Parts: sequence; structure tokens; C-alpha cells
Amino acid sequence: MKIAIPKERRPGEDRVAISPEVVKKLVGLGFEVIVEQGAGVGASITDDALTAAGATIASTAAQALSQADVVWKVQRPMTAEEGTDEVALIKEGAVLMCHLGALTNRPVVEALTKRKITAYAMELMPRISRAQSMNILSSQSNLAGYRAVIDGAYEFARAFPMMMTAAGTVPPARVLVFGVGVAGLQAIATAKRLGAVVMATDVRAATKEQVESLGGKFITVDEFRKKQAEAVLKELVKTDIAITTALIPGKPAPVLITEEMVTKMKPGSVIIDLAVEAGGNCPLSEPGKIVVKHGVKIVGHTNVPSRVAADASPLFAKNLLNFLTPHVDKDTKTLVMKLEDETVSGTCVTRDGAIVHPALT
Amino acid sequence: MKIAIPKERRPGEDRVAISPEVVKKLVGLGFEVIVEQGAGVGASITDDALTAAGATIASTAAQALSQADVVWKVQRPMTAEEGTDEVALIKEGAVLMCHLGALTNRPVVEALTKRKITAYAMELMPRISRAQSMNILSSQSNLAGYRAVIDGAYEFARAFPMMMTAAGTVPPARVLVFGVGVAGLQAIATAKRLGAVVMATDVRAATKEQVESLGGKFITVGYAKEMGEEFRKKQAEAVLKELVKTDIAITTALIPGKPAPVLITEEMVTKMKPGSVIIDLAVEAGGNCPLSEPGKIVVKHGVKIVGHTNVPSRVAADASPLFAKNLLNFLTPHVDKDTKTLVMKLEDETVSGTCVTRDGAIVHPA
Amino acid sequence: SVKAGSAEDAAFIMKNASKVIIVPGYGMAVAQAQHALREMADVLKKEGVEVSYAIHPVAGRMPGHMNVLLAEANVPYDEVFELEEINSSFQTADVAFVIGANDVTNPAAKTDPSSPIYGMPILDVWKAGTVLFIKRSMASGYAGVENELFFRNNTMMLFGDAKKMTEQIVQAMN
Ligand SMILES: NC(=O)c1ccc[n+]([C@@H]2O[C@H](COP(=O)([O-])OP(=O)(O)OC[C@H]3O[C@@H](n4cnc5c(N)ncnc54)[C@H](OP(=O)(O)O)[C@@H]3O)[C@@H](O)[C@H]2O)c1
Ligand SMILES: NC(=O)c1ccc[n+]([C@@H]2O[C@H](COP(=O)([O-])OP(=O)(O)OC[C@H]3O[C@@H](n4cnc5c(N)ncnc54)[C@H](O)[C@@H]3O)[C@@H](O)[C@H]2O)c1
Repeated sequence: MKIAIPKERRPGEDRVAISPEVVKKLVGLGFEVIVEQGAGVGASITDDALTAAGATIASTAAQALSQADVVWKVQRPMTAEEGTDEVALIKEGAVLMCHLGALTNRPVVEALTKRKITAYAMELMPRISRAQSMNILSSQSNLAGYRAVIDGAYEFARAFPMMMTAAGTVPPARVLVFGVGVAGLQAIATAKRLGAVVMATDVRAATKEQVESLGGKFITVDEFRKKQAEAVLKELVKTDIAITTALIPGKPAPVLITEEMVTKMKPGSVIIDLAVEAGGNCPLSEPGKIVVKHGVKIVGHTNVPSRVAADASPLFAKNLLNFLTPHVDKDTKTLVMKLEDETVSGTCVTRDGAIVHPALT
Repeated sequence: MKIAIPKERRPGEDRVAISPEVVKKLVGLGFEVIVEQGAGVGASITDDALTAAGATIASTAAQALSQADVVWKVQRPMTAEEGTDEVALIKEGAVLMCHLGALTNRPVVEALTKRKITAYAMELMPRISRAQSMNILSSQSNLAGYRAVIDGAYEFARAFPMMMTAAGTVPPARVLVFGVGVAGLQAIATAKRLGAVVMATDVRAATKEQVESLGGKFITVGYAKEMGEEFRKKQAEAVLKELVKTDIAITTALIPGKPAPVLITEEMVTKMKPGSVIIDLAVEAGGNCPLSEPGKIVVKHGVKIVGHTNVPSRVAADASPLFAKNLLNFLTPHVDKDTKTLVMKLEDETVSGTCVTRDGAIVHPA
Repeated sequence: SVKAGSAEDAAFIMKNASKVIIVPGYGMAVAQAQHALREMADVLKKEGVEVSYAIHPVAGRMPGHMNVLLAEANVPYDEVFELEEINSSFQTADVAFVIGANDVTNPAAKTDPSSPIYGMPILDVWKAGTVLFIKRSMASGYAGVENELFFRNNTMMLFGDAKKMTEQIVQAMN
């Protein structure tokens, strides 16, 4: 079979759904691997590095996808309604694996269904231990958590660590991480290793132990418990960098720092709002912008995993590889996807010209 | 006596030569402290905070400097030739302490001389152990060393630390520090903090043990001399094995009274990995890399060459209180309280070493 | 069933050994036991014993959880190995020093198909001559299931806090 990987066409997307290591593994499984010219450039992967690994290079996207039985992408393909019909480039009856956003983008799901394309939405990977290696949500959001700290340190006008000098002593930065999922934990780790005093808060109670296991301090209080909002504010007033990561799928992001809260922060402070694409944990944040209000920088970059595209791409490619590998026969050149497999049934949104996933039928 | 601190007016300069802590110290010494309105905005220091510390707030630079016996600034005052004449705002006979750049900027020295202004160039602080507390070069370059890693990490499309994960291992970044002075030591330390593998090289032998005590590895091949072409070939040869594997190259090397030494040639960046970053901290002095350009990020051969000007000002809110304390430590041993006047001992090495002109006559041999 | 041991026991087993593989997990992070751990490796390497670290891809509760703490403790990178690099090295190792790890070593990932961790790769720590688990009690891990290896003949349980126990092991060594 032929597997194809195009360049990502959406603005600002520098990731690619391939790496030289994964090319090597795919050829070993009996695939012909085709990559579009310049697809890995944003991810620091040259055409020469992929040819060396065993891949063929196609000069255009249409040529890459023309005869491909399997297609791997990072973001969902663009539709004719978006002005560039990428789904039409994909061969009829073929298999697509990518981050679809299927539960919030039914038009692309319908457009793939018209071409009888079998689409697997990688974001719908079930939360089971054996599928951890296939989870794109965790691999990408982990780097986003690291990157939040780097972006925060860049926008901050003081150094992170304490420094004892002959000229005098400058204090460490104080960091407050809102939301302690995968992204929040890596932000705690990165802020901490850089020398900052790190606080964290999360609504879940099992989080306290996880925060402490990284040397962070969890915000605690000791009927109507809004002494919690009081305990958070007490720390937020001393905070130099606030990183907010709280995300609810399908829904707007919860408001964790109001404008009233921002006004009480000191000048030179910086908020990194990683929920900005879903409305933001702070109302003042704007997608793709750094806003300055009340002396505070409100940083709202889009596609934060793409700001670490060269480390993000090999992990994304490995997630797909791990998902696809158990279904390659190689006694006949066929990809037989197994229906009783929970990763297959969990991620399949449409196949053979019919919508399959229960949430979209 | 009156001490004044205006806002820095030169493009991109966000530092200020004052802090709330230092205001209080100056008030306790017997000074009246005046700061120009909004001078500490870039350094995150409010007018209210300086007011609470015991300072007066003047509405303009001229009004701040009008009656000031001593003036503290970060960068050298702008002359009429440069645009706004800041030297003319300073009261005649007054004292000026700042990063003057006297050895490379004679027009400003003569302009202060014409107005009988006594000028002390803080960058000409003698290299003695007791003057480390008043050394603006080491205080500012320390933070520049930190900032280089942060700028490196920001421009880099990969993560610094090793992470073993369900989706495979993220390898650690490899950092190479060229020149292990004050800036280089902090670069090593900060890269190490972030989980990078750190290599370093320098021409001074005492540096090797300093690199190793920070967990870096030294590449075998006061201040330095011009090594010549012979050594440059041997240095580049030993460096190249690491440089082809390097993700972030931080270059910090300077030679006093000379252009910065070339440490990474254009031929050498050709051999570097795509997506690599060079941070040229010596760019204002000509650069350790010929492809760097002041105030720009240059992309060539798949490599970002970063050459920000005024790197200390990229950490302005830490740089400012340290710069203000350097000034305080230099001025304090000469304040004659019980007479409330400033008598700068001429016998002092730090006074004679830094004084460029006084009372209408140029003092420093230059 | 459970062969419980002390810091004194662990001290001679690892010092008499010529090769030790350290297996850190979530409990190591909770106790902040990394500095005492690297200290223990140092007194081992000085004794002539070759020491390594086996990192499961999902040890702890985040990606790179063990890495950041081991780096904080100044554990050199050349002693640190991913699951696929080191899983065949347990055979040649005298001791598998498992500190605060559980599910990561649990063989029910290969055996029991009804197990929550079925299909997840694991570290074959039992192939070592002796296995020593440091954990406070007989409680389960994240998966909430029991571990067959606690009752295995070449396993010695070392009950206590991961930092406290490891500190005592450094004291029991000379
Ligand atoms: N890494 C990730 O990204 C990630 C993501 C989500 C979930 N997980 C899951 O979490 C598990 C991680 O594996 P693991 O090896 O760390 O096993 P684990 O299931 O976390 O077991 C940790 C062990 O440490 C012990 N412990 C806790 N506090 C301690 C202390 N202060 N001193 C000594 N021991 C202590 C516990 O036993 P006692 O209470 O008896 O001491 C427990 O058995 C995997 O199942 C993985 O799937 C990981
Ligand atoms: N800041 C000061 O002025 C000051 C004061 C007292 C003592 N010192 C001591 O002297 C040292 C110098 O620090 P610095 O930051 O002032 O140095 P610097 O800013 O003059 O230069 C940085 C480093 O570049 C190195 N270098 C120069 N040419 C080189 C080449 N071709 N190849 C490789 N390396 C080259 C130098 O040896 C120096 O260590 C410090 O470690 C400090 O302990 C410095």
C-alpha cells in the first residue's frame, strides 16, 4: 500500500505527520511512503532526511495524495467551504488518520463521507493504558505546557531564578499554574527547574499530590466555600507569571482569571492563556495576540504545540504509527482495521460512505 | 543635595538608574531624590512606589534635572547632534554617573566638559575585588547570559529537556557556549537548569574547572588576547565535532579595545543542523559570527542567527535595581554626612579610574 | 508470601552486586527521593558497581516526570535509559532497585486480559537476581490492581517512605 503525508496548509501550522524514524518503520511494514515537497520544513525535517529514510517525494499535494491508500495529517483537511478542497485530493475509499475535531466539525466529516473515506479521529483515542502511546492530546499538550513557560519567560522582564550577586540579590519569579492536567504539570516542572517559586490550583483534589510531587505548592484554605477564591487571589497578587490551562471539550473554557482579578496583579506580570482558542480562562485574551491591559501582558498564542513543531512532529507521527501498527497484515499487502479493537471503534467517525460514530449519526 | 534620575530616552532602553530600595538609602544619606515621571515603567517600577520610598516625581526630564547636584542615568546622555540635547538639561557644575562609553564617544565627553559637568564612567570601573559591588559590566552581562538561553529557547522549535514519554523520547537540546566570562557562566547554568547538555570553550585555562563545576563539559584546544589565525584553525577544528551536533550556540567572547573575535564563520554555520540557533551576545562589538546583524534575527543555511542589541534591557526589571545598587555602592563611601556634601576622594582607585572630566577639564588619559 | 526487609538488608545486597538497575516511579516523585537516590548511586559507583536507571515511558503522572527530578538530583544522562534500551539488561543485573514504581513493573499487563493495564509495555524487573520494592505499604498503584511480583521468590519488599528508606540505605552503606 501507499501512505501519503502532505504539508499542513492551515495558517501557522508548522508540524508534519511524519518523521525519518517513522518512515523507516513504515517501509519495514511494507508501505510505500510518499511525502509532499517541503512538508517537514517547519518541523526541521528536510526532503533529503526523508529520502534517506526511504520515502518518495511528490512535488505537489495532489500528486502525494493521488494514489495513497492511507493518508496521515496533523490538522483536519480543509473543505471547499473553507476555500481549499483538500478532501477532494484524497483518493476515494482511502483511510485518513489525523486530528479531526470531528465532534465540532461535522462539515469535514460529511465531506469525507461523500468520498467514502474511512476517517479515524485521533483525538477520540480511548483513555486506556495500552493506548497511551497513541494519544495525541497528551503528547502535544505536554509540549504546550513546556512552551507556556518559555513564552512566559520571554515576555517577562525579570529572570526566573534567584541570583545572589556582589551587586545585590534579585528574587526568583513567582508562577501560578491554573489547571493541573498534562500541560499544567509540565509547566510546573519547567517553571520549577528554571528556579521559580511555583504555585498551582485545580478544582480536582487528587491534583494536590501531583503538584507536590513536582516541588510545587498547592493552594489550600484551612457550606459556601469561596474562601478558595480568596486564597487564590492572595497568591495571584504576588504572582509574576500566571499560566492557565483549563479546557472543557466541546464547551467554552472556564473563566479562572476575571478582569477584576487582572487589575489586582502587579505591573510587568504576564498571563499565558492556553485556553484562548476555546474562549480563554481570561476574558482579556485574544487569539494570536499579546494584549496589554492594567500593566499586565495577556499572551494568547494559537496552536502552541506548533511552537514546538520539530519535537511535536516526531511524537505525533509516533502516535499514528503506534495506532496503525497492530492492523498491518503483511502476508497480504492490506490494512485490516479490527472492529472489536476499542481504539478503532473509539476513533472511527465514518467508513464506506456512512457516518459511524454515535455522536455524529 | 539633590539627586535626579530621568527616563531613558534612547531607542529600546527600558532600564532606569533607580529602585525604591535605593531611594530610601539615598534619602537616609541626606539626598533629595527626584525621579522623572514614568521613568521606571519599563523596569516595572511605578511612580507611586518611588514616592512611597521617599522620592519626588518631576513631570519632565528638564524639571527633574534642573536643580540636581548629582545625576544618575543608565546610558550616556544624548547630544544635540543625536537629536534631543540631554547634556544641556543638566545643571552646570553637577555630577554625572552612568554607562558613559567615554572611550568610544568623545562628543558627549566634550559636551559635558563645556558645561563644567563632572562625569564618572561606570564601565571604567577598575578590576579589583572590592569594586565588584559597583561593577556595571558584570551585573548586566550576568543577566544577559541568562537571557541568551531564554531567547535561544524561544527561537528554538524543540524542547530543551530530555523527556521519556509514551510517544517516544524527546532528546535533550545540546548547547555550546563560546566564551565563559560572566555572561557565559550564567548561560551554562541556565541551559543546564532547562535540561540541556552543555558544552563550553574558552581561551583561559581557569575556566575549565568553572564549566565542570556547573555540570558542563569543556572542549579542550582576567581577559583574553588576540590569539591569531593559527589558533583559530585549531579552535574551529576541535569545536566542529560538537558544533555539528549543537542545537543552541551562545557566543559571548570579547577582547578589550578590539573587534570581537570570529568564533563561528559562515562556513561553520553551513555544517550546523537545520533549526539551530546562534545567539551572538558580542554583536554590538562586531559579533563572534559574521552573519549576525545588530537588532535583527538573520536566517541563513537553515540557522537562526540572533543578534539583539542591549540584551540587559531585555531583563530591565532585574537589571535596573542591580544597576542602581552598583551606582549606590560607588557613591556611598564619598558622602560626607554631618556636612551633607559629596567629596569624591581623588586618592581612591575607583574615582580616579572612572572620572573622565571634572570642572571643565578632561582628566582621564584617553 | 511477602518477604519484608530493611535498609541494612538492601545495603549489602547492592554492595555485593556488580550491576544494579534503578527503577524510579511515582512514589519517588511523591517523596522527593531523587537526591537520596543519586547519592545512593554515587556510593555504589565508587564501590565499583555499575549503576543504571530504567525509565518507563509513563512512570509518574506526566511525560518526563522521572527525568526532571533525576536531572534536579544531577543524575548524568548517560546512566538514564528508556524501556526498550534497557529491558534486556535485567537478565545480566544482580539487583532491580524499584523505588516508588508499581504498575510499570506489573506482569498482569502481559497476562490478565481483563486488567486495566493490559497491552501496556512493562519493565521485566523479575529477570534480575534480586528485586527490591520501596513503597510504604502493600497498596496498589494508579491502576488499582495487585502485583504478582511482591510475592515472587526473588523479591524483597522494603516498606517505608521512598526518601526515608533510601536515606537509611545510604547510612547502612559505609
Ligand atoms: N506518566 C504519565 O504520563 C501517566 C499519565 C496518567 C496516568 N499514568 C499511570 O500511572 C502509572 C505510573 O506507574 P508507576 O510505576 O509510577 O506506578 P504507580 O501506579 O504510580 O505506583 C506508585 C507506587 O508508589 C508508592 N508510593 C506512593 N507514595 C509514596 C512514598 N511517599 N514513598 C514510597 N512509595 C510511595 C505507592 O505505594 P504505597 O502507597 O504502598 O507506598 C504506589 O504503589 C501507570 O499505570 C500509568 O499508566 C501515567
Ligand atoms: N566583569 C568584569 O569586568 C570582570 C571584573 C573582575 C574580574 N573578572 C574576571 O575575568 C573574567 C572575564 O569575564 P568577562 O565577562 O569580563 O569577559 P569578557 O566579557 O571580556 O569576554 C568573555 C569571555 O570571552 C573569552 N574569549 C575572548 N576571546 C576568545 C576566543 N578567541 N575564544 C574563546 N574565548 C574567548 C574571554 O576569555 C572571556 O572569558 C570573569 O570570569 C571574571 O571572573 C571580570
